Amino acid sequence: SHAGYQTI
Amino acid sequence: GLFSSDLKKNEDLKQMLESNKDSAKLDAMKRIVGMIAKGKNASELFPAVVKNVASKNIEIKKLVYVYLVRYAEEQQDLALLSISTFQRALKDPNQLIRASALRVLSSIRVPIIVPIMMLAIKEASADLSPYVRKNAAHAIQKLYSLDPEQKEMLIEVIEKLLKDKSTLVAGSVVMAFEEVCPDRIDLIHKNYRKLCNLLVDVEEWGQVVIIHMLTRYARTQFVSPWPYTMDPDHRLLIRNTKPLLQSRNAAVVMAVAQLYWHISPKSEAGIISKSLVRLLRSNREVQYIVLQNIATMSIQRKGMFEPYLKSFYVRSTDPTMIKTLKLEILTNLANEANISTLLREFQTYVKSQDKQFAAATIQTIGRCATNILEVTDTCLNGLVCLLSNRDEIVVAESVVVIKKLLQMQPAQHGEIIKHMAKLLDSITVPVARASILWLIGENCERVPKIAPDVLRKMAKSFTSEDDLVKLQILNLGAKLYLTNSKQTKLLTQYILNLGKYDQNYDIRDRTRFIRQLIVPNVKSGALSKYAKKIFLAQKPAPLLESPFKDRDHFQLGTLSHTLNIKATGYLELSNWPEVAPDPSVRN
Amino acid sequence: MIHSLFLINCSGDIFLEKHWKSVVSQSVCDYFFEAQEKAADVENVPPVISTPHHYLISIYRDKLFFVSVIQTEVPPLFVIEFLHRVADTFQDYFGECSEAAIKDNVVIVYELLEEMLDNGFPLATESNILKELIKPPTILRSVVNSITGSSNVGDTLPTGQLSNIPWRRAGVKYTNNEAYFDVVEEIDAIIDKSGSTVFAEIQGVIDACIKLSGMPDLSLSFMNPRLLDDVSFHPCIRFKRWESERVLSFIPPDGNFRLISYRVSSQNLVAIPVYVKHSISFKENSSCGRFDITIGPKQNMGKTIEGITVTVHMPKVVLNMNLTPTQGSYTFDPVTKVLTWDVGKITPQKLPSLKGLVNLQSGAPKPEENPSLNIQFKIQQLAISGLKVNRLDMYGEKYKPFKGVKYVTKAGKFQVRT
Amino acid sequence: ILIEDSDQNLKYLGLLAMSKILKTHPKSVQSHKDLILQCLDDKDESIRLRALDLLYGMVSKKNLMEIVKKLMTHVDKAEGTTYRDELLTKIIDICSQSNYQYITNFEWYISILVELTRLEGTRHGHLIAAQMLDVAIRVKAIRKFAVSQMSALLDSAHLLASSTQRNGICEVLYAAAWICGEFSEHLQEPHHTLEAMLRPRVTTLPGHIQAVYVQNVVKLYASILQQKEQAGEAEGAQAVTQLMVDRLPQFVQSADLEVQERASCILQLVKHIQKLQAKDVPVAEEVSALFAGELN
Amino acid sequence: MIKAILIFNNHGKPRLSKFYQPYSEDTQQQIIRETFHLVSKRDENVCNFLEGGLLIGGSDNKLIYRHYATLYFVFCVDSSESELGILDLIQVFVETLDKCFENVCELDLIFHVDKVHNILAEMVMGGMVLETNMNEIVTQIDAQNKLEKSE
Repeated sequence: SHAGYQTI
Repeated sequence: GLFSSDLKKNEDLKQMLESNKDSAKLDAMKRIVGMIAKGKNASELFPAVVKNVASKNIEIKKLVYVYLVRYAEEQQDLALLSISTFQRALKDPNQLIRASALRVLSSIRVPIIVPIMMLAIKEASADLSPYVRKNAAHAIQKLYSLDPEQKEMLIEVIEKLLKDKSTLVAGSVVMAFEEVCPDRIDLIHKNYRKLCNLLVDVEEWGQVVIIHMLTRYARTQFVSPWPYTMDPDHRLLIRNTKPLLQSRNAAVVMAVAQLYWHISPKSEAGIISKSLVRLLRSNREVQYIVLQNIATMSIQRKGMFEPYLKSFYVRSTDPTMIKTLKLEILTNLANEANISTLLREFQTYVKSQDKQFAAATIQTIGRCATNILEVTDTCLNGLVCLLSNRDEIVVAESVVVIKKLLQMQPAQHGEIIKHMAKLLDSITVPVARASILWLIGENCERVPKIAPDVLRKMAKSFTSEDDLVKLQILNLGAKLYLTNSKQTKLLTQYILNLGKYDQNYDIRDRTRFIRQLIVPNVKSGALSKYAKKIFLAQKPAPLLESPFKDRDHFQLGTLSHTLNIKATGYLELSNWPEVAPDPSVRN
Repeated sequence: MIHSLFLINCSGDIFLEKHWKSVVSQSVCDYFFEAQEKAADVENVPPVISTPHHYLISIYRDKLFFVSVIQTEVPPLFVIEFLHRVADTFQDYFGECSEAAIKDNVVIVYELLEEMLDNGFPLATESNILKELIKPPTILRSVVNSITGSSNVGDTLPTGQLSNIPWRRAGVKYTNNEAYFDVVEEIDAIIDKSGSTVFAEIQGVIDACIKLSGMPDLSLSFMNPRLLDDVSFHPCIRFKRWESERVLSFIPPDGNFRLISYRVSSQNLVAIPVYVKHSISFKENSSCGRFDITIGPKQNMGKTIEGITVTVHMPKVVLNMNLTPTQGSYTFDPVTKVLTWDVGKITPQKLPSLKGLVNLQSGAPKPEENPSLNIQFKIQQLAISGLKVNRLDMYGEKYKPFKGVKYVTKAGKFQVRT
Repeated sequence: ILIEDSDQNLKYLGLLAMSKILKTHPKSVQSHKDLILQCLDDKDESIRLRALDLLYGMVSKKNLMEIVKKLMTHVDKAEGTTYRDELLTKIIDICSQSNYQYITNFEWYISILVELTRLEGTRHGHLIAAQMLDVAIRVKAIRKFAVSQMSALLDSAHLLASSTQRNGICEVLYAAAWICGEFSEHLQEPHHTLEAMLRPRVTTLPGHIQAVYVQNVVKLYASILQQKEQAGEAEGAQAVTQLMVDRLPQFVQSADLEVQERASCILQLVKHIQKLQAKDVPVAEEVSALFAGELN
Repeated sequence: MIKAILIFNNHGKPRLSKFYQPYSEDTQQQIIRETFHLVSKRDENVCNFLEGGLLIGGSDNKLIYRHYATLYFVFCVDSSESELGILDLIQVFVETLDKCFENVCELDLIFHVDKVHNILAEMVMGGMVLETNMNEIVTQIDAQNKLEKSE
């Protein structure tokens, strides 16, 4: 689920 | 339960209710609730169900409560059996349970237990848990609806509850106030200050209710701000509500808008329209209501919607009723600084697949034409071009609007009438048919070579025409008679003879009236000598005013203006006091 | 406020009957049915209908009508938001408000309604509290219930109910501490026949999924907050700090959560990622005409435009269509005259189009306008407004959670004239 | 026995067969009239409709009014707009069959008809209005009665005007006004009658209703003008004229072309009337002549 | 006599379709849809004796129906049939289904429809009533079941 999100 | 007789199955349910197995009881109750949800008559199970009201299985307890709510009003005697369970539950250390008991108890619509419920309410106010107190507020409301005579005591209880600093309680308490004793403002004065300060800390639904109440009293404590200095308390009210405007709850936003619309200084209140626009970004059901409010406002404060004009453009996906509301808003916002844009857009709108909308659009164009005289020549030209459109509704509607334009501007437009005379052959819609005839009559002296031909055509069709048309035939004929009896009196007589036997007595009444008036007779006196003045009297131009002008007395945001009806329970707003009431009462 | 509630399917059937103040006759629904019949579409059914003794407030949603019955004056939006919220709750517990979901979970939804509405007044309204009052119908839980006899109804008022942070639960922990942010923008645009921009604005909304242990105090800030205006705020947000610091400080609720919404000012020209070339020929009274549409990229910011769908409502003169798509899928409904073209995504090597002839009704006249175009599309990894988040900070907790955010722009109310 | 059973399927069939008997031997069927009335209390409207048909066949001068009282009782308690429209229609058809063959007391009939005007929401108010006119016109003997009842209906227009729908409640006013104007000689307070007609609320009525009102109003004015000029109350007549001066300017702005049309020509007439009365001219004779031309 | 016997749920989905009078497949489907709208829209308190549809060949015919839960049972018969007698026959048909399926349920209509048809065939042959004796119809049904089990 963590895939696809921009690290912030 | 299975594929069998319902009666037998209900008896099996009774067995389950009597059975010592909890799962049997659960099964039965779930089946029973299902029947309740389906609107089935499970009342025959009442004496069997009630026995499990004392069950220790909390899941069952909830199911039982549902059942009791649904049928206790009918089986009032049987319902009495559940009373002690509730009474004991009300003494339980678990306040969730106490509250639940309180609610259920109050929901039992049996007159016998009123004394009981009363006592329970009083104790509930003394519960000390805010959770229960919230429920107590609802209990008050409930009892009131079941027994109005207890109002005095209920008021005393509310008065007590109003002193509660908890924001989890006050909301419901205010609601109860409105439900029970909305006129007892003397109970609130002292509480205004914290109501204002704590409003932002109140749960969204409570906030809505509170604000409506606040506006209603504000109009008695304060005097219209629109030198006038602002009362610190007035200022408090407004400055505290300010931030609420950005709430996610549309109802809250509307409530805020209401406040400023009816209370805030007219030079300041303009800001709320910005938010009112963002409400149009939400669900359509909301938008419908919002648009009604916008339109209501726009009829007075056009400048509040002005800068957002394009946002009111109609999309083809909009429902007809939505398209209509937006159209009205645009109408009110039309002016000489933007009419050229609007007309282009309107021209497009006229060609919409939604003929109902297009018809309304045509009417709107006519309305804005009367509003802006400067563009009426072009309005007319476009409108006239629509007469060539193959669609019957489109043309018929434009005919009517043209008529209105000619009433506004009775200039030399005989060429339009000439065209209308030809159109009449194809016009089906009676209203337009009559309208054409009327225009012919109004300017028959400008088209005297055409009118008599139209006349005899209509005379032949008279019996098949609409009664409205027939009346125009009569009036037309009367004018033609008075000005040219030497060529038309025969046909006039025929028409009079037709009216003479027509079943619609209204026509006959008009017929005898006219006949006596225009036809020379035994008593042809002074008034008959003025028949030509009567029929050739110059008529005044029509006033195409917007319908929202009739909603000025309704409070903006209430059901009543969305209906345009003084809806049940609607309270009317007070007028601004000449002077403000003694301020220290609010201290 | 509310006396009763009827759940009505668009079919005209009643599925869920509720009564709070008294029993309302089902015959009251005939006034709705009449109005439904008078309207040419469920979308055009008046949300407010007056009957001799009752006021009907209703919401159309997902093929269902939520028809409430009220006998006294109640602010329409109060009711509408409430009912709408109920439907949202059903989506939370059963994936979506559907008649199937209702008939399969009758007891549960019946119970939910009893908790949410108390004698016509709002009671259980906050999701996270309600989630604890009544456990969601997890099949695993139902197994446990049949084994242990456990209830779905709690017996302890959730502590958060009496806290100063009512929008969330207390004592909730995660081993996988994480928080997801989703910046979604929608382009609202009106394009005329010439392809000129008539009207446009950007509608944005930021959602989030919070799986952070305890009571973390989040602080969200932007690199360019000046582009935000007319921003809505969920009550959990410390508005004052938004005003004085321009910082979104708050302790968020658990799980699925909408934080804010905003508008991008018209002062900045809204980039339009898609252009449309078009031509539809209608010879009056002809047995056929011509259809030609081309979809292409415009201000796509170097990103891929995907999930593209074109919907057109044709006039009664149209009987059928002879069209050949370059990709995706051409279909046409001759019953309702609806043209639907699944475009898919745009590859610059060849732009997508749909072209051929139109089968028209011979003897029927040509339409005065061509139907407007409703076009859907999505661009991932792109906030068309250029909105960019500066920082996401957390206070009060000690762990270092996964922090992630997405930026995506989708078609909003995007319609083209022709 | 079949009718007395609980099974609606055979109950219907029994009634159907009963109709077959009614058609040739109604003299025996009449004995079950009460039963048939009781049948209306079922839920299946096809039964209830069949019962109404049977009641139609069983109505005579010896039981019309009685059956009607029960029919009314039923429609009063009955729910369902279209059901009520049907009940109304049937009541009307039943009592009107063969030119009101079984009604000897039309005073009664009209008061019943008045009660039927209270059936809020009906789509056949114009039907009722037609019946109102038919009887008031035909049954000369009770016109005074009809006038008094219709004048009451006209006062009640502030409630009747709550529904301005085509063929709805407001159609009652169409008939009421027409009668009161034509039979104005049976008014006890024609001044009041006019004042009711002059109420601002009238502007919210359907165009054709307003048209009826202004036509009857000037007839009513002709009557009161004659009353006062006959009496010699010239100043009374001046007040009457002044009322016309102060009311027609409101109507001329009506959206309905014909209302504003009639209002305009009326006002022009009023202008001449004011001038002629200022010149001591007994214009009521000439004015009344405009209405005297038709009695039926 | 009997033109067709249809069984379908409250969504118009079929559970049994047996025609006696020849119709095209599309006509048959349409008859079912027509019937569905004509029957499923009727209230529980509506007379079970309805007029016939038009796709079947004319409204002179009748639609005799009975329903419970979510299932509808419709007997399309002609104008000369006894609506009352039919209804009686409908119920005893159901009684047979219970006797043979130890309480018939939707799942038997769904997964055992072949036997439902076998039973039905014993009840009605070619639109004509084949058997009215409920114990005899079960007897013959089981006689066939025994034959099948035997070899």
